[PDB]
Amino acid sequence: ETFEEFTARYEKEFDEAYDLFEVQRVLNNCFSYDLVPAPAVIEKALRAARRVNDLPTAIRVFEALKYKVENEDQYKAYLDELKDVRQELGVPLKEELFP
Amino acid sequence: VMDLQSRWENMPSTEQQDIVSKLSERQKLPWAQLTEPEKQAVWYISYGEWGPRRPVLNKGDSSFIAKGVAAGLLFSVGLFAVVRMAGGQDAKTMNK
Amino acid sequence: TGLHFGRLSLRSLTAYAPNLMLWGGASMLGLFVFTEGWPKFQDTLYKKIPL
Amino acid sequence: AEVTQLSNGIVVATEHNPSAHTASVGVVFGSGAANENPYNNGVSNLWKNIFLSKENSAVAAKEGLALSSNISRDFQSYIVSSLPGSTDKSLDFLNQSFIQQKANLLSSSNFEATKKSVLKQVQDFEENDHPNRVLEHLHSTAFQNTPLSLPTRGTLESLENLVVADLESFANNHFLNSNAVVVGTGNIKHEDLVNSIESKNLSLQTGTKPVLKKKAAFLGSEVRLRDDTLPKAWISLAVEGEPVNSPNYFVAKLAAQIFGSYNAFEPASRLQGIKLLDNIQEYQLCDNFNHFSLSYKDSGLWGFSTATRNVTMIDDLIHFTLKQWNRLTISVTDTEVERAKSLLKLQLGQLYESGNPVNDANLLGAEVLIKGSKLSLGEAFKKIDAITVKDVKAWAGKRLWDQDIAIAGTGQIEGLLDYMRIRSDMSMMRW
Repeated sequence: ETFEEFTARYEKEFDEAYDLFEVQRVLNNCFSYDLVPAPAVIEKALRAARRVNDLPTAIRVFEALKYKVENEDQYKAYLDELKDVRQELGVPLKEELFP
Repeated sequence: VMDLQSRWENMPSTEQQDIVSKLSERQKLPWAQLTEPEKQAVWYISYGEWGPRRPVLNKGDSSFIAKGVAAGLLFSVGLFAVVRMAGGQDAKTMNK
Repeated sequence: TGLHFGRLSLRSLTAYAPNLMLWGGASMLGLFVFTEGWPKFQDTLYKKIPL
Repeated sequence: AEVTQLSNGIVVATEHNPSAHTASVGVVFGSGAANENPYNNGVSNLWKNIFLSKENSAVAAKEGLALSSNISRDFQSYIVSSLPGSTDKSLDFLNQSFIQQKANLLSSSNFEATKKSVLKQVQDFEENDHPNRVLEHLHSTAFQNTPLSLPTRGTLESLENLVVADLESFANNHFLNSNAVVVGTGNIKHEDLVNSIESKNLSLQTGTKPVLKKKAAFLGSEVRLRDDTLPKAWISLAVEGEPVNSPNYFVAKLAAQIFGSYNAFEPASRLQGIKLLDNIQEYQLCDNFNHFSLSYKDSGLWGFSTATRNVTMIDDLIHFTLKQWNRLTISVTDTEVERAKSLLKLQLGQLYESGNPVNDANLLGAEVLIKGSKLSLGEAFKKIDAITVKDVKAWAGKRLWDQDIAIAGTGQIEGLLDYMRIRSDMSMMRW
């Protein structure tokens, strides 16, 4: 219900990924609540994206937080911490990609 | 070997390919040696716009909607004008 | 194996003549346009329902 | 003569000519240039030239076997000619060339040398062969954004992107069982070819070539490749023709035959029985023209290509040619129809019954791929004899009288006017 028990409970439910649509469904519903996601939740999200053998959902989580990030300042802060996380990940921005 | 070959590098240009499923089978997993002109391909193929995520109104259609509304309204008002305007009150002077 | 010609062929004349009757008809329709308002032709020109 | 046909998944169709001295045996695939997306374009040309590569032709020439190939819009072919005692050798060579292996043909050095050679040939075609590149742009603009627009030769910008993976992907999607017809023409018997195929295995693949999403549709347009540094003005101009398996196939060809072909420098070509020549020979409007009735699987083209040096009177050339085309709808005579019957019997019997077995193999392979069996020439002559003047007038009213045209031109085509006067000249305003 609060911030921290949310983070703990759905990271525990989130390391039960094992699959494509399972990790994508738990990403959907754990993203669609009434709180911004914790950075630890998105680190487990990128690690589960490495586990489930799929790259474009690791792009999709970033445009999802680009919508939900509610300002530009938290967006640049997430760009910083998620930037050196990308350097240890290998995932591109859409703005770096131009489809 | 093991990487794609610019067979069709503009994936948002066509999904007119018959067997797209071979191109989806083609995909791999070494993670960031993916040759970004076909790392566009996995995002577009898995997340593009056809079937699901097709907009309700296409770009051409919205102008057709407003045009058809105005044309139907004009045909209604013109039909009202050319059905009947005849035999009313006595005269404007009588109202005066 | 000859033909009746005067630089115009008899085959060509019978090929164009079912169109030339329609040309005469369209020219008569043209006269019927440009000759109303002339009261001498209106003894003939209003019969069915232009009156 | 007689054409037989049998099946086991492959299709074996022959023409036993016992009077000939050679025997062509080869496979004719049902894919062509019209089965490529515009990014792997020219992969059929590159398969043609790795099959005709130097190592492969040397191994062929050790046994006395000459190779041949052909890339069309609809059909590819890979024909191996030999003496009539070496049909088993030709079949075993074709087996070893395609079926048994492809990696030795697709080595690195052979592929790079062949890609260099085809890039040279496509550039040489692009900047030196003018009437054929006019006809290729005529196909590229009559059928645009549609797979029948792609040139058989390929483009320089696409062909320098092909690697071996695209060659193998096209091979896996198009060199298949049901897609192919193995053809033997010349001095071989049908039973010998069938027993020799069943003696081997010769199974190409599982089958099912990909189906094109978009069908061919004609689109009236123009393209103008104006190059003022050329001595002539080449120009093709065509309407939507008749595809194969149409009832108006021979009528479209006879309509092309009525106005024939012409060469202004040959003396016997200036005396033909065409009424266009009386208008065209006075001020020397063109050097040559030919009327073509091209027929593909989905659509077709009917029109004429020409070349001229009288670059200030191109519009008069187009004008008199199109008024002669308008004579088909209104007032084509009986003698012109009889003359076109005799000339089309002549050129059709020269085409189907020439002495060269590889051309017979290409034609028979194309025809039994498209329509399942080869129409022999006697029934073709009966169908030509059945055409009357009313059939030609009905066809011209359906396809010629006030229909959209497609124009392609290069050279000094400034004398060629706008699209609209050429379009409006398709109907006479006097009929």
